[PDB]
Amino acid sequence: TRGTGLMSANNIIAEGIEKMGVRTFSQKEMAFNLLGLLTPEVVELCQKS
Amino acid sequence: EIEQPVTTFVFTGQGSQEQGMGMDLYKTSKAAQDVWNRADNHFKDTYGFSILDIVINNPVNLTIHFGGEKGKRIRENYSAMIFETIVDGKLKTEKIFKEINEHSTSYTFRSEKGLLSATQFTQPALTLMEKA
Amino acid sequence: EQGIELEHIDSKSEFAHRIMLTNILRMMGCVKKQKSARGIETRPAQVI
Repeated sequence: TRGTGLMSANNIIAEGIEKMGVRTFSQKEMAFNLLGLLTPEVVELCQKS
Repeated sequence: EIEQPVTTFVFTGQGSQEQGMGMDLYKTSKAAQDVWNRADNHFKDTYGFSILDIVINNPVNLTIHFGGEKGKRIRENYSAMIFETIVDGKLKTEKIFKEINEHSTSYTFRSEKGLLSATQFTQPALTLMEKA
Repeated sequence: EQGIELEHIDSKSEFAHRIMLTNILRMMGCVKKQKSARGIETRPAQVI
């Protein structure tokens, strides 16, 4: 998860990691991913198992 | 062994109910405890509210939560509350609690001054006070 | 925690571990206790 989108020692190799056919995430992307776990459907799924 | 003079019992209607009613007896009487508890357990297990809590604390609002396997079973009981009319020979069904569906996470009872004087709670509350 | 291998693990790391595990268990335990205390059996809190 690429930080504040500035020059990090982790961000500078992100484009490189993606050349492997692999996905790094903006914080907004990862927040969307996580907020996707509070949808009624997966809230109910958590209650089962 | 001598009969009491000829006795008639008369049971009071709505309008008389008061917060904390019957609760002095609930402390001191085994017989009364068993009545109130049988009833409280019935309401908690099937509709997710305590008739005792309502009599004791007379809350303004009370919200029932349908979370988890215990909460869905309670929600069914709220949905399965129907009107059994028989029109044209065949049976027809009508939902008390129009708001409560397969997607409802909660339902809220409201009242201006306290749920103990909303008739759906008043009636059982008064009934128990008397039966106890 | 950066530049802290096995042999460097000391006060910061033991504290970090308290934040990021032991006190999350504690936090969950507290809201468990508070719900149960009020007989709240049908409003689970989802822990992400």
